[PDB]
Amino acid sequence: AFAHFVLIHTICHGAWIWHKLKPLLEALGHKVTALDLAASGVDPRQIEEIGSFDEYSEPLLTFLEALPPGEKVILVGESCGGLNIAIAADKYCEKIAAAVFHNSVLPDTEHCPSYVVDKLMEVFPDWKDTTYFTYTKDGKEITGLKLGFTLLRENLYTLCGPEEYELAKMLTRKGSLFQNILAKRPFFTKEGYGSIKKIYVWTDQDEIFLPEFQLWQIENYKPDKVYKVEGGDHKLQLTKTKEIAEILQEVADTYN
Repeated sequence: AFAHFVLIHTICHGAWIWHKLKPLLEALGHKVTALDLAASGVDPRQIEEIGSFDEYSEPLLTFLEALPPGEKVILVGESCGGLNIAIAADKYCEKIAAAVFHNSVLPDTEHCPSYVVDKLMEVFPDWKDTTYFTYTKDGKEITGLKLGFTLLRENLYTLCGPEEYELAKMLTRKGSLFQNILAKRPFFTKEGYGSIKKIYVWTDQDEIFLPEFQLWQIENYKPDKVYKVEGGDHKLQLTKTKEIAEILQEVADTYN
């Protein structure tokens, strides 16, 4: 079967991270939407105008609001994109056939929204040449970040070609994890996010979302299916594109 995949990037990135995978899925007959979230990619807003992960997720919510009744999509989020999936599934679960976590955080319904991100900080505490800044928005002090180039090269794009790492240096923008605000956010619900079919795709070769963190997430909240890709790096849609398109085809054939 054919599906409508909605591809969701991670913080500091944009729709451009999907420039290799999107053509491949369309060549198999699928419809593909790759969104820039707020203050990301070529979106005009700056991160200082955004005060929460929910505000950050606005292009995705607006997009899901606009789908005609009875039309369903498969959400595919990479890295922190799993938090944008949780926020959207709580509001539009009728519109989601399934969600695919691609080297992604997997929030639960039992602990606070920042839980899985707090655990990532325990497991991976040194972000090398990443720089931080603070800003205020709606009375809250928010810590923003800009991903360092050595961290980009060594941990996120480990095995990507120099021309793919060059795009990351040219296009990554300031972003935020909004961690202190996720902590105070209401929990994701069991009827919204909790009811969605979840497929967890990962590689043990990931150098930021380390096997210890990823296997801990699978044990904390069991996914409906787990696919482990051999080789690659954190950006599997760049280093294992064809393998990821095979997995998504199989997901299109099971879920609707």
